[PDB]
Amino acid sequence: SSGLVPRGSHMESAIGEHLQCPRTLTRRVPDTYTPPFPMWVGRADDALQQVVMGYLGVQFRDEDQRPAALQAMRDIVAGFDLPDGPAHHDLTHHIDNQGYENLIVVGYWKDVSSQHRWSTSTPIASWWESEDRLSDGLGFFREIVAPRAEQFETLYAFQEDLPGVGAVMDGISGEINEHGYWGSMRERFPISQTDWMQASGELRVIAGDPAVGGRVVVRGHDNIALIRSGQDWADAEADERSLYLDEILPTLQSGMDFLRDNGPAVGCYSNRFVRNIDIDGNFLDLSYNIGHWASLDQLERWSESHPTHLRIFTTFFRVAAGLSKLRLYHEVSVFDAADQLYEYINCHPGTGMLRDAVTIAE
Amino acid sequence: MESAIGEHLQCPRTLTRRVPDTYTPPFPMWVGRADDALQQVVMGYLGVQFRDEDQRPAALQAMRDIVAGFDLPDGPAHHDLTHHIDNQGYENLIVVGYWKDVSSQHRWSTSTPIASWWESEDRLSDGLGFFREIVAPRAEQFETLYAFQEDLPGVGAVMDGISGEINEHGYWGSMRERFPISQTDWMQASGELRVIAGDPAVGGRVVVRGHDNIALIRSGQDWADAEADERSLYLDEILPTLQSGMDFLRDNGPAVGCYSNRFVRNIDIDGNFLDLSYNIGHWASLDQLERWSESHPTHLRIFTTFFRVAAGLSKLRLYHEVSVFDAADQLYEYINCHPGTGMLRDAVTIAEH
Ligand code: HEM
Ligand code: HEM
Repeated sequence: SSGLVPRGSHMESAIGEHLQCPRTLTRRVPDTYTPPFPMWVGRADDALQQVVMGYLGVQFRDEDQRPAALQAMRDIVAGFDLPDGPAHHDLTHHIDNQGYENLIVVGYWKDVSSQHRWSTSTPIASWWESEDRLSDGLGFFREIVAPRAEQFETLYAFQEDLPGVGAVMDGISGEINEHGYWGSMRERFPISQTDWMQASGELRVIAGDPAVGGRVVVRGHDNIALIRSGQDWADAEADERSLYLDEILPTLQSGMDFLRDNGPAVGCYSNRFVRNIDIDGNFLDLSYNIGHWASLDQLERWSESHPTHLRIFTTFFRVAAGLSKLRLYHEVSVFDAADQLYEYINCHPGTGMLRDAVTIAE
Repeated sequence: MESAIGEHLQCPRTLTRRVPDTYTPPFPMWVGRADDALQQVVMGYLGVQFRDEDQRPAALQAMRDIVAGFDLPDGPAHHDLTHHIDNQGYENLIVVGYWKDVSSQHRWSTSTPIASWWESEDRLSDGLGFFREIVAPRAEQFETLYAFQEDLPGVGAVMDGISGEINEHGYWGSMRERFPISQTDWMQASGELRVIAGDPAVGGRVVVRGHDNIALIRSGQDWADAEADERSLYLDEILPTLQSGMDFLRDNGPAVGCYSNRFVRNIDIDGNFLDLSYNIGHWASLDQLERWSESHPTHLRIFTTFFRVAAGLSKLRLYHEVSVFDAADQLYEYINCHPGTGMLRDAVTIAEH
C-alpha cells in the first residue's frame, strides 16, 4: 500500500481534502510521478474560506522625507494591534525604477469580514481618509486582494515558521506530489480542477486621475494573478549565504529588473523586488518579489522561458539535495474583480496598478 | 489554428491540455501529416560496430550489404546512414529504415536473403558487432515537430505531407499533447528492460525485450544549406551547447532514465560525412524525457542559446520525432557488441527482476 516514504499516487496532494473534486482539467504527469526533492504547502480546513492580503505602502523621493516615512510606517503597524487587525505582517523596502523609496507593510487576514471591519473602524478609516495624508508630502497606497481558498496556492522548500500567507494557515502538509514540473503551480490551485482561471476585463480607474496625484482608485479585473516569491538566508551558514548572494541573487536581480522595466511587453502590471526591514527601517536578510500579472498564463510563459528564471530554477534542482538553512518559497493567487482594491494617495503615475490602468474615460 | 493531431485521430478527450484552447504560440512550427492509411510505422535501426581502424573496410562493406538489402521487395520507404564513436571508443555505422506498415517489415525480415544474412554463423566470425533495434509505434503513439516546411527527414519522410502552423508547441508539456494518444492515455511506463537470451558480458548473440512505453527521440540538426555566417552561429554557438547535453546523457544515462544516447552524423554510402546530425535517445519513460528537457541545465542551456541567436538563423533545419511503444512492438538484438551498446547497458538479467 503506502510505504514508509510514500511515492506516486500515495503522496499527499497540494489540494486540501475539503477542496478536492474529480478533475475535469487533468494533470500532465502520470500516476507514478514522484518529485526529486521535497516541497510542502500550507494547510487550512474549511474555516478558511477567503483570506485577505493587504499591501500598505508609504512612498517618498527625498532623503529628508525618510523620518516622516518611517513614522507613517510605524503608525500603520500600530494600527495592526487594534481589533480585527491582521494575524501576521512583515515590513519591506525597495527603490523603484523612478528612484522613489517605498516602504510596504503586508498584512494577512484569515477572514474578509474581519479586514472590512478593521478598515472601516474609526482609528483606521480616520487615518486613511485624513487630510494629513495629503499634507504629509508622502505617497500612500493600499493594494488589498482577497482570494478564496480555491484561488491560491503555496509552496515551501521548508516546514517550520512559514512566512507570508502560510503564517495564517493552520499548519503544513506532508511532502506533496504536484510540484517539480512546469504546469504544477496551476495544478496546485484547487480551482484548477475545473476552471481555466482565464483573465477577462481591464484594469480601470474608477476615481481620480493617475497623472495628477491626489487620491486614485483602480478596479482590478477577473483573474489578475499575484505572486509573492521569497528568499530567506538570515540563519544560513556561510556557504549557503554565498550560494544565495553570489550564485542566485545576481541572476534573480537581472530577472526582477527585466520585469520591472519591461512589464507591458510580458503582461506584468507591477514588479517589485523588496528587502525585509525591521521597525526602524534597517535591512534584514530576507527578500521577495511582489508581482501583479495580467493573467496567470503570462506569468507561466515568463517563468518557463526567460533565461534568468531558468538559470535559478536549475540551480535549485542542483542544490536541492544538500540544502539545509536557505529558505525559498512562493505563494500565488488569482482574484475576482470585486475582490481587489487598489488605492493610491499622491503616488507617482508609475506606482503599482496606476501605470497600466485605463483612465476614467479611456 | 491547426492541431498537431490528425483529423482522423481526434477523439472525445478524457485528458486535457495544460493550456486553454485560446493559446497562441509565439513562433511558427509544423508537423507531419498522414491519413488513415498510416496505422503503424516501423523504425528499424540496423547497426555495424567496430573497434579498430583495420576493420573499417569490412564494416563499410557490411553497411553497403545492409543498404542493398533495403532495395529488395518490402524494403523500407526511406532510409538514412550515420556514424558515431561511442564512449567505449567503438565506431558505429547505423542504417535507419522507415516502413509505413508492420506487415511489410515482417515480410522483409523473414525473406530468405535478409533472414539468412542475419541468422548466419558468418555474423559471429566477421569480428564486427551487429545490431537491430526495431520499434513500431502506432499512429497515435508518435509526434513530430519541424521548424521548416519541406523535405521532411526521418519518419516525416514516410508521411503524406506537412501541416500548416500548429497550436500545440512552445511550452513545456506541448510534446505530450502532440501525441494523439494523450487525448485519453498517460503513456505511463511499466515493466523492465530485460535480457531474454544470452549475456551482454559474454558477447555472441543477445536479445533484449523492451517494456511498455519506452520512449525514443530522434532530434536532428541539418546545416547543409547554411551559408558562412549561419554556419558560424550553428557550429560555434549552438553546437557546443548541444555537444554538452549529448555528452551528459551518454555518460549519465541511468541517473536521468536514458537507456541509450547516441549523437550521430549522417554519412553517404562511402562513409563520408554530410552536414546533418541527430540524437537517437531511448528513454525509460516519456516523462523522464520531459523532465530532462524542461529542467536539466544542459537542455535549458541549448534552449536559451537557441533563442539568443535565432534572429541570425534562416537555413538551419531543426526537428524532432518522439515515439512510445508497447512491449510487443520492440525488438533489440545484438551480435558481438560490447556490453555498453544500446539496450545492453541497462537491461536486467532474468534473475535480477
Ligand atoms: C531565489 C529565486 C528563485 C528560485 C531559486 C526559483 C526556482 C524555482 C523552482 C525550483 C520552481 C519549481 C518549484 C517546484 O515545483 O518544485 C519554480 C517555480 C516557479 N517560479 Fe521560481 N524561483 C525563484 C524566484 C522566482 C520569482 C521571483 C518568480 C516571479 C515571477 C518566479 C516564478 C515562478 C513561477 C511562476 C513558478 C511555477 C512554474 C510552474 O509550476 O508552472 N520564481 N521556481
Ligand atoms: C541544437 C539542438 C536543439 C535545440 C536548438 C533545441 C531547442 C528546443 C526548443 C526550442 C524546444 C521547444 C519546441 C517548441 O515546443 O516549440 C525543444 C523541445 C524539446 N527538446 Fe530540444 N533542442 C535541441 C536538441 C534536443 C535534443 C538532442 C533532445 C534529446 C533529448 C531534446 C529534447 C527535447 C524535448 C523532449 C522537447 C519537448 C519539450 C516539451 O514540449 O515538453 N532537444 N527543444
